[PDB]
Amino acid sequence: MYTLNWQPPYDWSWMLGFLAARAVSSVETVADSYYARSLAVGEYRGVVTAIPDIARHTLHINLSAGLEPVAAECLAKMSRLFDLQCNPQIVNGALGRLGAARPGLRLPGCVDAFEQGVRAILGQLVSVAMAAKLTARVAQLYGERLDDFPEYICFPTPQRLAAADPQALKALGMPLKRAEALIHLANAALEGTLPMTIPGDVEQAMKTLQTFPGIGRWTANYFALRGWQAKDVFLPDDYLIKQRFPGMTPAQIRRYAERWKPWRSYALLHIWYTEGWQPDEA
Ligand SMILES: Oc1ncnc2cn[nH]c12
Repeated sequence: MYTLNWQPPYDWSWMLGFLAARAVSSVETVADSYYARSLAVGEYRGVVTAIPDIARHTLHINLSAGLEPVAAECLAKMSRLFDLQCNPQIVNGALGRLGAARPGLRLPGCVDAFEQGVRAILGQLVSVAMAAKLTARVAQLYGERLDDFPEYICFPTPQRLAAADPQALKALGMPLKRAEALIHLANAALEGTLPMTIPGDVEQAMKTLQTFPGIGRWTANYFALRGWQAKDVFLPDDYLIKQRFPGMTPAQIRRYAERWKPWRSYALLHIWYTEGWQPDEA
C-alpha cells in the first residue's frame, strides 16, 4: 500500500464518473470509492487499486504481488491517469469564470500510451458507450487473463495486435481501415516510433502522428490530451464540442478557444461538462 499526494480541490466524483463510463469490461472496475484495473509492465502482471482519502488528500495505491517488482512505474502510471501534479489554483486562476463551476476538475490521463492510442482510434465516429463495448471485444479476443485474478484480463499487447487478422478486428464492429490503423499502431509501438511519454514539442509530434494511416486530427488531439496529458489541446472537431458551439465551424471554434491558452485541455474538460454552456459575443 503506497501513498501519493494531491492538492485540493480534487473532484473525485467527476473523475471516477468519467472513467466508469469509459471503463472496459473485464479490464477496469470503477466504483464510488475506488478504481482498479489489470496492468502489465513487461512480463509483470497484476491488479492495481487506487483508493482516495479525500480528507487527507492522499491517494492510496494497492498492487497485487505480480506488480511489486515494478511498483514505482505502477505508481507513476496512476499519477498520470489521475493528474496528481495539477495545481488547481493556477489553472482556475487563468481559466477564470469557466472553471468556477467545478474547480476540482482534473485531466484524465492513461496507464499506457499504446493502450490509449488504441482507445482513441476505437473512439472514432462513435459514442463513449459503443466505444467501450467495442474495446471490450477487442480485449476479450486479444487480451490475456490473469492467473491469480481470473476475473481480470490485460489489455491486448502490441505483439498480439500486430499479428491480428484485419478481418478479425473488423468483425468486432469496425471498418477495415480502422482495423488496419490499429495493426499499424501496434507495430509503431514495437519499433518505438509512437511516443510513450509526452514529447517536448507536441504540435510537431501530433503532425507526425497524423501521417499514420487512420489517424485524423480528432484522434491525434484526443490521443495527445489523454495519451500524453498535454494541457493545451482543444478538440474543435469533437462532436459534443460542435453542440456547445452551434453554427461555428471547426476553424471558428479553434479561434474561440485560443483565449484559454495555455490550458485548453482543461478548458475542453469544463466545456464538455457544462451542460448549458454557450459562447460569448464580440
Ligand atoms: O471521431 C470522432 N470525431 C469527433 N468527435 C468525436 C466524438 N467521438 N468520436 C469522435
